[PDB]
Amino acid sequence: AGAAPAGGEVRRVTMYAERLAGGQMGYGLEKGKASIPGPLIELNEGDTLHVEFENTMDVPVSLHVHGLDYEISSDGTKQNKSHVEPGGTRTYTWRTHEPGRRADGTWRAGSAGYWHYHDHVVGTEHGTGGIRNGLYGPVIVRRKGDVLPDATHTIVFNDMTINNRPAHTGPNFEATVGDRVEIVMITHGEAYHTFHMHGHRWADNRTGMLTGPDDPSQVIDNKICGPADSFGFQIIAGEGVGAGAWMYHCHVQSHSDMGMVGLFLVKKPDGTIPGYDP
Amino acid sequence: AGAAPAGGEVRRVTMYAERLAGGQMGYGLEKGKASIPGPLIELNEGDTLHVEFENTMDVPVSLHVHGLDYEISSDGTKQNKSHVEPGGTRTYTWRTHEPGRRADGTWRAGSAGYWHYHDHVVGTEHGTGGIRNGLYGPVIVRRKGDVLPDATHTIVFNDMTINNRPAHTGPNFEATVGDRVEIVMITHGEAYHTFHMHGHRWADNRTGMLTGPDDPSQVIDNKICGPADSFGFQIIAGEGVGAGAWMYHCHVQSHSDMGMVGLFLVKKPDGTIPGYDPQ
Amino acid sequence: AGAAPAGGEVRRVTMYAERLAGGQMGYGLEKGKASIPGPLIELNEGDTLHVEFENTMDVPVSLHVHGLDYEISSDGTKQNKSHVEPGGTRTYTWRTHEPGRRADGTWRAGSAGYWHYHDHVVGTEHGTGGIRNGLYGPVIVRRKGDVLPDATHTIVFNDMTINNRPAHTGPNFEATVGDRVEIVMITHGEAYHTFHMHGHRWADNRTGMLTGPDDPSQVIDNKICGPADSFGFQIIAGEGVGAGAWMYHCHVQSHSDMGMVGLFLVKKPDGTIPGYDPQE
Ligand SMILES: [Cu+2]
Ligand SMILES: [Cu+2]
Ligand SMILES: [Cu+2]
Ligand SMILES: [Cu+2]
Ligand SMILES: [Cu+2]
Ligand SMILES: [Cu+2]
Ligand SMILES: [Cu+2]
Ligand SMILES: [Cu+2]
Ligand SMILES: [Cu+2]
Ligand code: NA
Repeated sequence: AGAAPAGGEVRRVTMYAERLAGGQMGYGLEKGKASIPGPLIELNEGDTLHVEFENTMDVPVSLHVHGLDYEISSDGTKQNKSHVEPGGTRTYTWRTHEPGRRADGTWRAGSAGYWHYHDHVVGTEHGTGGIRNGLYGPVIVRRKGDVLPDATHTIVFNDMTINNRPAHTGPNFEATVGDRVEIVMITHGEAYHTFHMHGHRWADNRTGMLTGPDDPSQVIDNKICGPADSFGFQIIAGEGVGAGAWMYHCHVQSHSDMGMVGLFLVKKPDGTIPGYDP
Repeated sequence: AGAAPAGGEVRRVTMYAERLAGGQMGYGLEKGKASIPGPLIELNEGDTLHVEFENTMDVPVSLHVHGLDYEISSDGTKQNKSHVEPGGTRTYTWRTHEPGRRADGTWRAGSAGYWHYHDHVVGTEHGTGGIRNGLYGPVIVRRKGDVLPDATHTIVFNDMTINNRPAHTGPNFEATVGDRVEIVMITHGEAYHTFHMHGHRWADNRTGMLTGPDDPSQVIDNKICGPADSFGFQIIAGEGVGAGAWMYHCHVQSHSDMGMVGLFLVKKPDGTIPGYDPQ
Repeated sequence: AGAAPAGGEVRRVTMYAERLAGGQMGYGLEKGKASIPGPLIELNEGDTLHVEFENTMDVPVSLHVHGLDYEISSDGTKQNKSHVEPGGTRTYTWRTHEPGRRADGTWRAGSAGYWHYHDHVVGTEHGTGGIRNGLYGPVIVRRKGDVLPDATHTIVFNDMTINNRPAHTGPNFEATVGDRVEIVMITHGEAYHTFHMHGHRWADNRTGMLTGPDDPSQVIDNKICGPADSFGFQIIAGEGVGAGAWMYHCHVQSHSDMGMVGLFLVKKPDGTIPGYDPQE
C-alpha cells in the first residue's frame, strides 16, 4: 500500500484472555472471539496503547510485551504483581517512541520493529503453560515512512506446532502474484527452529527489505530462531518465480517430517495455481 | 584480487546423482566423479543456469536450491512433481537477478549471496535421508564488482559430521600467508552448531567483508547456524597472525570433542607450517 | 559520556589459573584472587597485551582468545604446544589493529568488538572441563570514539548456569535510572539459549547502538546464542520505562523455569526501587 504516518495517537483496546476448545487459551479483542495467535496490534512510533484487559479464565493470567515501552506496573509478571487474577481487570499501558539524537550526541533507537506479547504466569512464573496453550500474539510498530503491505500473516513456531495447529494442518496463506505480503515470524517454547520459504527471500534487517544499494545485510531464505525471537519482512508474492504452492517450513529435518509445514498459495490473476492439486 | 563482472549469460551443466560407498550418495558433474559436498556452482547476477540432471540411483532423487529464482517446476519436490525417477533425466532451470529500483521506487534485492542445493525426496518428502547421505552442495551468486578470491572451500556441518567425513578426519584446507580465501559454510540435518575459526574473523553481512567505515555489522569469529543455513566470507590467510595450522571447528563442546574439527593449514612463502605435527 | 581514545599502547598483566572451592577453576590477575567469570580485559584498537601467565594447578591449562590477533604460539592449544604445564609459566601475547585500507584499497576490519577468552585443554583438547569449571572471561576491544559506559556487567550462560552460579541465585546487577550500562554476553557449553531483557532493547550490531538514522540493524530484546558466541550492548537504565527490578533471563522456557534468571535492579534517583519487595 502506501507509507506509515507519524505516530502520537493515544489508542485504546479491550483484550480478553479466554479458554478455547481442547485445553487451549487465547487472547481476543471481543468476548468469545479469542484466537491463536492473538490479534495483531499495529502502532506507529509515538503511539500509546491502553489495553483494557479482562481475565475470563479460572486461573491467573498476564500480558508481557517485547520491545515496547512500559513501566514496571505493566511488566505482566507475578514478581511485581502485574498479573490478573481470575475474573479480574487491569489496564496495561504500552508506549512507543521515535528515534532521535540525545543531547550528548548519541542516537536513541526507536520502538519500530516486529514484536510480540504473551502470558507470563500460567503454569509457571514464566508463562510456560500459557504460551503452550496459545497465549501469544504479534505486535508491529512502524516508523514514519515504512512501506505498508497488502496483507500480513503471522507464523508462530510454538514448540513442535505452527500456531498451535495439529501437525500437517497448515496454516496456508493465499496471495496473488505481485501482492506485497508481510510475514511476522515468532518462536516460542523449548526448541530452536529454522524458518525457510521456497521461492522467496528477504533481507536480514529491521524491515526485512534492503534500504537501497548501500545496505550490506545478508539476503536469506532460511533463519535460525529460538524461544521469544521475533522478526518480520515483506516479499512481493511470486516475484521472479511465478505462481505456485510455495512451501514454507521449519528446516530442522525431523520437524518438517513431523508436520511443521505450510503453503504460501500464490495465484495467477486468473485465480489458478499451476501444479497444485489439493 | 579481481572483480566479478556483470552477469546475464545463459549456461548449461550436467549433474548426476550417484550412490557412493557405504550408503552415501552424492552429486557430480561427470559420471563416477560424484563428491560430498557436490560441485561448487558460481554465477553472476543475471546468469541463467540449465542443470541437465540425471538420476543414476535406484530410488527417486531431486534438486532443490536456496536463494536463486526458479519456477515451481524446478522446486525439486515430489509435492510439485519435480523429482526425478530412478534412471530419469530432468532439466532444472535456475535464474538470478540484479538488484534495482522497482516501478514504484522500492528497492528489489538481488540474488547475490552464499546459497546451496540439496535433495528433497530421498527417505522423506523433505529429503531427510538424501541430505544425511550426502546430497548437498554450494552455490555462490556474485554481484558485479564483488571481490574475487584466490580459492574457495566449502564446509558443511551435516548433523555431527563435516562434509560426511569420518570423525576427526578433517577436511583440511591449504593456503599461503596472504592468500584471499573464501569460505562457504552450510548446515544440514537435525542439530544447531556454532562455527569457529582460530586466528581469523569476518563481518556478519552478505559478503563477510565490511563495505567501509559506515558498515556497523558485528565482526565475529563464532556463528550459530541451524539446518539449511548458509553464509560465507573471505579472509586474508594469516593476516596479522602468521602461518600455522589454524583450527576451525564447531564450538558446541561435545561436537568438537567427537570430531567436528578441521585445519586451515596456512604456509609461509617457503611452504612450511611452524609447529604442525599431525598425529 | 566518555569516548575511547586511539590505541597503540603496549601493556602487560599477570594472570593465574587457580583452583577454586567446589572443584571449580578460575582466572585472576592476582594470586589468590581468581574469579568466575575471569577478569574483564579492556583494550583500545592498536594496543598490545602481554599476558604473563602462570598455571598454579595440577593439570595442564591454556588461554585461548577470540577475535584478537595472536600468533600460533599464543593459540592456547596442545596440538601446537601453546598450553601451560602444571606449575608452568608462559607469556601469551594478544595484538589488536585499527580498521583501514590495505595497499590494494580493500577495507580491513578492525579488532573492535565484544570477545572472550577461555581454556582449551582441561578435560578435553577443546577445554570442555576447563570451561565447565569456570575458565572463561570477557575481553572488550574499543574503537576510537566508541561510547564509554558508567558500568560493565558480564553475563555468561555456561550450560545451565549463569556465571557458574546455582539456579535462582542471580547474579543481580544494580544501577540508577539514567546510568549507561554495558552488558557483555557470552555463551558456553552444550546448549543454545536466548537472552532476553525486560524493559530494554538494543541494536543487533557491533556496539549494540545504532550509528544514526541510516543504520538498518534490527532492534531486539531477545537473541539466540550458542557455545562461544559473544555480543554486547549498552542501554540507558530505565530509559522510557522507569525504575524497578527488571528481569533478564534465558527465554528457553524450561531454562527460565529452572532458574537461569537474574535482576537488573534499577533504582530511582532517590535510591528506592518501586515494586521490589524480596522475601527476607
Ligand atoms: Cu520474562
Ligand atoms: Cu523446527
Ligand atoms: Cu517473552
Ligand atoms: Cu523445502
Ligand atoms: Cu556442532
Ligand atoms: Cu533446503
Ligand atoms: Cu578451538
Ligand atoms: Cu537457556
Ligand atoms: Cu572458544
Ligand atoms: Na546485520
